[PDB]
Amino acid sequence: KDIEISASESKFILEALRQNYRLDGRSFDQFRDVEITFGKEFGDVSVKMGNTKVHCRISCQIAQPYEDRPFEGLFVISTEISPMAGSQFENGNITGEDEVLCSRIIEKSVRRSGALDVEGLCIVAGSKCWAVRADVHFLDCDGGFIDASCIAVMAGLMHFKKPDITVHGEQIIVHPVNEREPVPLGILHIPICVTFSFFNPQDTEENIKGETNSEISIIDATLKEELLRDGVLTVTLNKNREVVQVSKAGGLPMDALTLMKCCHEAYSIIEKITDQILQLLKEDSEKRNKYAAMLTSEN
Amino acid sequence: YGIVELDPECQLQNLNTVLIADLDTEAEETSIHSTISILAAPSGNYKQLTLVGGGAKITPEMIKRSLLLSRVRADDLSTRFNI
Amino acid sequence: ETIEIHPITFPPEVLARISPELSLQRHLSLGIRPCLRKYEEFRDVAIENNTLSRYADAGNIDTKNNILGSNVLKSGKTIVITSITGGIIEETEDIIANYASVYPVVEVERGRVGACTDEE
Amino acid sequence: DGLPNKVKTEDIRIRAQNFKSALANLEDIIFEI
Amino acid sequence: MSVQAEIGILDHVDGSSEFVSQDTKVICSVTGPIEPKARQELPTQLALEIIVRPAKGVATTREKVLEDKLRAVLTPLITRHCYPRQLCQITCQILESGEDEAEFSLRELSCCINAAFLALVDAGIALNSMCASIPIAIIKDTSDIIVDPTAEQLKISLSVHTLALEFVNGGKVVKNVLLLDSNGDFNEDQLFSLLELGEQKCQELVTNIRRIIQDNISPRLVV
Amino acid sequence: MSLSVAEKSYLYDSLASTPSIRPDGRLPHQFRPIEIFTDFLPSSNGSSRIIASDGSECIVSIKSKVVDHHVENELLQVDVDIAGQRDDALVVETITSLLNKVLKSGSGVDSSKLQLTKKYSFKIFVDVLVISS
Amino acid sequence: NKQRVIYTSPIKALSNQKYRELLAEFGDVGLMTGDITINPDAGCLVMTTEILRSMLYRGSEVM
Amino acid sequence: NKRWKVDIGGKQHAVLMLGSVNLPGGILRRKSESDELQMRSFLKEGDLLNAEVQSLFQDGSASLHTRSLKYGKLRNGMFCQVPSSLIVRAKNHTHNLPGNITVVLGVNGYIWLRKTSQMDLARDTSSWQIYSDENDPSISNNIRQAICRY
Amino acid sequence: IEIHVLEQDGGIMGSLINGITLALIDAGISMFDYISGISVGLYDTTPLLDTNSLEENAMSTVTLGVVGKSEKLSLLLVEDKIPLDRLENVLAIGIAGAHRVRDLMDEELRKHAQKRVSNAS
Amino acid sequence: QDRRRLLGPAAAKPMAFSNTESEQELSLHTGFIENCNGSALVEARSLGHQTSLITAVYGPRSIRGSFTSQGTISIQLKNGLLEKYNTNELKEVSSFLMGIFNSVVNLSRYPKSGIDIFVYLTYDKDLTNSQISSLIPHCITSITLALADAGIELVDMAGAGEANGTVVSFIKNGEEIVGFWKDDGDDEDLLECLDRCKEQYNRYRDLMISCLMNQ
Amino acid sequence: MSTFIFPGDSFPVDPTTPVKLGPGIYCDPNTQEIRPVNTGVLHVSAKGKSGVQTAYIDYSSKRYIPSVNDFVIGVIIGTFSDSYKVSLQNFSSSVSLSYMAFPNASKKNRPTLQVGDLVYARVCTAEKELEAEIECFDSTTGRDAGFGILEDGMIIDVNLNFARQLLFNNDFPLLKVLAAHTKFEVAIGLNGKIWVKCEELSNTLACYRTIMECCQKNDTAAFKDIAKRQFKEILTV
Amino acid sequence: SEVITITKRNGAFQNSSDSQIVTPGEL
Amino acid sequence: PEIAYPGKLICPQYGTENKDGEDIIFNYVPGPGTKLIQYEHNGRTLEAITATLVGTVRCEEEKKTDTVKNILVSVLPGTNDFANNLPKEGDIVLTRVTRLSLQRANVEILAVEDKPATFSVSQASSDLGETFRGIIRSQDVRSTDRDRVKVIECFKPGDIVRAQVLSLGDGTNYYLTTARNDLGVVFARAANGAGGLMYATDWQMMTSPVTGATEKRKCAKP
Amino acid sequence: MSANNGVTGKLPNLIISNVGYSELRKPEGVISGRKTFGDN
Repeated sequence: KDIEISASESKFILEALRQNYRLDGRSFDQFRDVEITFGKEFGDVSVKMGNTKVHCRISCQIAQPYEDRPFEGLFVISTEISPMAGSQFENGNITGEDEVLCSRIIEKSVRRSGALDVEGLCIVAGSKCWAVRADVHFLDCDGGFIDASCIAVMAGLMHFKKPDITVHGEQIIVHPVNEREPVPLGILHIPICVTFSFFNPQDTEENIKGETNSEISIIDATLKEELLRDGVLTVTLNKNREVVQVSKAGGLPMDALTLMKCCHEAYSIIEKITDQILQLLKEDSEKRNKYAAMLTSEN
Repeated sequence: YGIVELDPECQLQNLNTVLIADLDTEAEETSIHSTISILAAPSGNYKQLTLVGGGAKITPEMIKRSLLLSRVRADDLSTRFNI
Repeated sequence: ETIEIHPITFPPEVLARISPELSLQRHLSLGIRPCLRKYEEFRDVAIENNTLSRYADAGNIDTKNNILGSNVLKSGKTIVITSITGGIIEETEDIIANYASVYPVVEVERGRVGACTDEE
Repeated sequence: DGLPNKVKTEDIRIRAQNFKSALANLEDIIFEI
Repeated sequence: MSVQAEIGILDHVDGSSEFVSQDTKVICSVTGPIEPKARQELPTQLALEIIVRPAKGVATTREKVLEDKLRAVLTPLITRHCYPRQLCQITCQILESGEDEAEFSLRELSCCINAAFLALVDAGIALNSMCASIPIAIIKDTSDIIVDPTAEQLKISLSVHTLALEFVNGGKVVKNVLLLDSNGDFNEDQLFSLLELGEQKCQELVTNIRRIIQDNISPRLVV
Repeated sequence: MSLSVAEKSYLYDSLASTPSIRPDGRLPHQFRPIEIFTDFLPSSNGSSRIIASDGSECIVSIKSKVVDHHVENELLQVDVDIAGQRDDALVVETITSLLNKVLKSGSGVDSSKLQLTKKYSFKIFVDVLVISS
Repeated sequence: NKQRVIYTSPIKALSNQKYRELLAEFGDVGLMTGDITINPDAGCLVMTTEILRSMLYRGSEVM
Repeated sequence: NKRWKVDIGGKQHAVLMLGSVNLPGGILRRKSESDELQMRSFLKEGDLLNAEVQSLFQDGSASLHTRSLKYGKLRNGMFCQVPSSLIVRAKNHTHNLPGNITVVLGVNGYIWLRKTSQMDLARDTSSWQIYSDENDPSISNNIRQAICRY
Repeated sequence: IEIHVLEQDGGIMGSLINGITLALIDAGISMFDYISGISVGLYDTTPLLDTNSLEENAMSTVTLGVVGKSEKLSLLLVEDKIPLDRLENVLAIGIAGAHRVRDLMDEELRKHAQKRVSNAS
Repeated sequence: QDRRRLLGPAAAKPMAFSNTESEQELSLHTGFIENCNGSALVEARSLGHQTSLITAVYGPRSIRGSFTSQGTISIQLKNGLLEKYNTNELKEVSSFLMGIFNSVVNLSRYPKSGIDIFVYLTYDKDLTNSQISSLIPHCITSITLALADAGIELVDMAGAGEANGTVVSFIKNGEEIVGFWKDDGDDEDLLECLDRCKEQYNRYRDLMISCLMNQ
Repeated sequence: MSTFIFPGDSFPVDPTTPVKLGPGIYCDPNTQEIRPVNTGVLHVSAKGKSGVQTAYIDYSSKRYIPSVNDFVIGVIIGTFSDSYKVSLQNFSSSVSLSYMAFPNASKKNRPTLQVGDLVYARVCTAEKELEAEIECFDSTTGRDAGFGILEDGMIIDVNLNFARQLLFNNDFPLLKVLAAHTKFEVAIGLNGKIWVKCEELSNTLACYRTIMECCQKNDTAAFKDIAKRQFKEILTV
Repeated sequence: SEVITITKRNGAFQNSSDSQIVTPGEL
Repeated sequence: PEIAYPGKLICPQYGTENKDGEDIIFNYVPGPGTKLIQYEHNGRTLEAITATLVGTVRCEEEKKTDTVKNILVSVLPGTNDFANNLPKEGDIVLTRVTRLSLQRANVEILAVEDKPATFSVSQASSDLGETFRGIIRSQDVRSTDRDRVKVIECFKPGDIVRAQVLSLGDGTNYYLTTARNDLGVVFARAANGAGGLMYATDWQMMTSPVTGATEKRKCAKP
Repeated sequence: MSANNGVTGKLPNLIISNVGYSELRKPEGVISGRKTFGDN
């Protein structure tokens, strides 16, 4: 399972960056356009950026908490790749490296960051809590998965609602779904990750001892773009201007002064897209309630 | 159960479509492709039935024949060890 | 050209290893099975129940055993042994929601070492 | 009837000797077009 | 007949199809023929490996059998001698349940076959015939039979049934049965009645389908 | 190692001499020179560091823990790691299971010296890291 | 006797005479020249003087 | 295939052509394709020998051969090994020492001792035994213990 | 490359890389440069060169994989939550630490390197 | 948990209970497994303790690894139904198993060929109101019978005898020892530990050869 | 309103006709019957062709099936001696190409190509079941050195039926409008590969973006303005 | 007259012509 | 010495008769099922021919022509075994074709014949990938026109070949040949199982009766 | 071509099988695959 590209094609794109061109039609520092569409279920969404397609799912159920944090509920994200999304991939390799490179990000992007209040999953302390689940599916790759799965999970959390609960010791009263309403969830902050994609037009030494910074960085590598890149970097931020994570794990060497200059441009990008989610969550729920207005008057 | 269809070429003297049950014997398990598996409780009851038809056709009658052969093989075993 | 092409024939144990299929077709010519059976000749079934449960001896049930009701099965050339344990969770007409089952684990000792096979 | 009929052990040996017989002898020459 | 389908909706994959029946959304993908692994080849026929992802949870044993019965059905659909020493990985995604996965697996088994049939048409591989699957239930209390039930009707269903048929000569002749998944309590007598609608209905399904294929693909075809 | 057959005779010749001869020619009861270091992991209850003549190399760590000596039977646990090998391998597990038997709690081990109270005692961990052998 | 054999010459064109001659004669003949080698693992070998010397210094197993 | 792999101790293995070796009976034994059906006959794994460094490849990996009677498969003694640094270069490498024994100092850091042969004695004044696992059967302990002192 | 983590004191990531840069030179493998690693932490406004695990669980930390004498990075990893505005200054801290790292690696190798040939020859 | 199996809901637990010279004996049988080429069946029952176990042969299987001059043995000990011996407790015995048969099997008859040995510690009673050490010698016997059934070149009917936490394996009618195993016991009881092991070995090998030569 | 078909339909033509088989139809090796086994539209070869007609199904695919006398574009992936390792499509099986199948065929002369090059070659010999083989130089070239290794250029992937129309069809409007702007080269590969080199990378991107878009939209009449717009998109600058 | 060299050292991990000598990264 | 358990000590290395006043020495020669084992008993050593297997004693002799007497000891089964009859150099082995390379051909070992027909099929399951596999290299198919070799014109997957062992090769596979006019293809079905049974037209060609179709296989002499 | 011989010179149905698509275009491979485009 190996992608084969000519070195002639390798120089071609490398030339295009040397004349400030890229094959998609975007700018270097331009991001794709995002299509968000929800299914009928809560925590159901289809997210699409041109060629890359994803789908995720949020659910929850009853379990006991750990001994470790006996206060808090349970939550984890599955991101199992299927070779449906591209023939590179093993059947569910949880031990591949790029998978881990997809994993630990979303592990830190959600779980260690804590966008979601796990303490608001405590139904009863130590007895019964929530087990909230996030199964990420990939559909078709043009890269940006780890940015797409960044979004589509956080999209899904802002669309899921959990049903109604009443406690009497052991008499724990999960109510019918349609009499007593499902209840949405508590998001502390909304993180958005950004892939950065790196291209030395030169050898090693002109990056190493060539003092002249000459390295091109772009956003959202397409599939062919992604196969030649030299370093890998993802930052994540919010609306309140705090930096969630940064991960440059090796690759090409890279100036620090670039990275701050990189990460500022992230901010203006992610903010506009964030609010686009925020209206569509409202507007769909508005469309839910206008169709709820088109239901009770109908019924 | 297994249903096969037959070659004219393969004969040795000492269409044609044969039902076999009690399947075993790798050569059989390789080469039988339309097959029937049945659960049944002895008073004519049926917990499940399982058809994978990948070789022959299936008649309505090999069905009934296997059904006739179902209620025998089960009911004996109900009565065989009387537990 | 009408030709008496003489074929090459073998012992039957040669043939099945070579052709599972044609050696079967030999048996179908006589109308038999390569397990030496006729069409509807069915294997014998032999059991012993309750031998490996601790509740075998109603008189003296022993101490450290943990098995509820056991079954031996041999039929043909395959011996299969069924063992029942049970566990308890603290619990807090003919429709499916009334209905539960057990949790079984099969192993087929088919010579292959390794993980859980997909047949199992 | 459907009543259990245990297989005679002696039959299948003769079946096998019938099976060995018509095999190796009738598979010698195949006169064909 | 609130069914609907899409062809050719992935990019890097040979065959792709979204099948949408009344409640369940399922997409299937087909990649083949491609390079087979070492442990996977057959000297003569075509090797097939099939992956089904659920909507919820991960791949376990409940998935495994729905895979494996679906292995049995495709094997005569494929002109398997045409691709020796090769491999076609086929992959299915359950996206919507439309049925209680804890209690049932019925509709998905009907759905995924009806899903994977069309992505092979996208894939354009040498095949043999035409096919269809429907879910059929029999109500516990009413004792009647519904073709294409719902999950609440499944709750009061006594027995759940999936029929897979092989359709030829304009998809009209039942060439063979592929799968009959009899589950729940049943007798002799219901069963021939249980075929006898699905004898019609799957053809009535394919009668819709024959149109749909050409409508999607003749503009993809050139004149 | 993989050695050659012509040696293997001569090696089996010389050592099976009746005036027996080692390849290094020690006396038949000798051992080889080693080096023994301890007390160097000051986060631990005890440490150890030993050096072979062929450069085989290990370090065994000692961490303790207080436990109820009634709810637990094994008061002393060995856990071994060899570099370069899987957990699943043979020579790992046998040597691992061996030293547990060697240090059974009252066989050559004086667990009364481990005893803290009438209710409590000390769980110990023989934790082993072999660099090379 | 399946042996290899060296035919020597000081001139390429001496060999070019003898090569195509023996190539017509027995065929299975290797030619070795600074200009052109033909058929390196043939049974019969025709080559100039220094090539032997060169492949006597570094020990050709050809020998 | 008709090749062998063999450790130098260096970065990679050397290679060793099939006809790169001294044949028993010599050149009168010419080529044969049946010889590759007997690669394991003359040589097998882990065995020690005297080898002559011919030439290289494009990387820096080089090959060997035995263009003498003097090069060949070892016997009659014992191996030891050292760092490659301390071995000094000279115009000679086989050395014969009082005690009727012989060091075969490799350059690479590999050291074989054995008893002085007649061919060793021939250096300073049958042929079918060039893949044997045999030794001289007559080996005194006074040989053997003198080995260990060196 | 074999790793054996024995005693753990926090600052764990940049601890590794400095051990790596030894080990490649320890055989003298072909390379370009020194590579330095260090975790530097942030208590509210104030950078902390060379934190420990007590301080690591106490505040926000960043590790830097720094190359040679340069201002170019190999490793950059942030788990904790960081306000943006410090970060340029925060990054400006660790270089002087990192330059003093590959500083102290160098002579320490060199005084070893003198010990060879002076007693080899 | 384990996504590959059916282990029930997690919060359940299994059920709990509380308190409210002798003869050994065999029943040895071969030729009953058609997957294998060597099978052996062993019943054992002694005084509080009844034990049954199965030894399975696959050979000679091909080796995808490389060339060897000769054969190679592979031995598996697996828990049956009730008794659960420890994992690392198992393979130590598997180590001790292989050493003896490497003084048994003509591997030189079998180049590049594998030996697969599956041992199923199927069911054991210990009704008595070093627990693995009491089951060692019966393994060797159970293996030897199955290895005779595959008909592999074996030098000797080698057997082990037991004397009170001590296992000693013999050949040549006891005139040499091929496998030694000792736990705690006495001190310098070795000379009596020669004897009671030897006579059980003198018993057992006769029971074995009866199982085959009379068939 | 065509000769549309399914695998499992009634085959139209009478059995007693001498008929050269085209692809898409399969004859039974077991029961000698012949059936359409693929999806799409039949196109019956009309009468008069020596009294021998031919059936073929238009079927759609992207995954190229190697077949003989076919011009494809390949990638040098390994130097298996005497005989190259070459691939034609990612994740597919590699192809073997002789070192000697070359227009100056010379066995003492070993050519020069290296791992990762693009070469133009025709499938010479390929069983359905065997390691397939190609040739740059062929006997059916008739001593023509018309295939060969490529220089740098640019290669784009399309689906196969489109690439047929690039080869088989002059009504295919693509080569018209492209020649109507700049001058350049084109190699056509039946493996869905299209290799183009221009005088300029600038126009090559203009060449790139059209062919991605046009083959996507697959509407040959619309390709007039769509092609010309990308020039303006390059002449945006 | 011995068997083994056992000499002890406890409490420590370890006991602790001119030409240009250059380093990587160095001009 | 008739019937043997493994370990049945049988006879010494040497024996003695007197056939008519002149002394004749026996030489008991170890064969399959045997091993000379030294035995010290009460001081003195003793080598002995040892039964190592299950079944029957058989003592034979043959001298090579092209007062001591050599006697080969030979041990057998007696009233299903193939580890008895592992392939040695030069044997005739019936195999099934696994995969066709341009380089070479790959088969798996199934059945070994015997000398003065008598066989030994392997009782193994190939669906585990269990069995021993071997390799036929393409130039080793035959010797006539051994250079310009067209591999597809003699073999297809899954087919039966009477082939001769060349040698051991590696541990992974075998060196194997068919290079005779009596050796080669035994039997296959048409279109690799997709059609009926095929018969060797010549020694050099093969057809099928009902079809009217032929294929090129390097068939055996029938 | 002179170099070789100049020394000698001075001295139950009607089935016709499968075919590629190469033969389904009528000029039959005189179609030059490699086109540069000439001056306009």
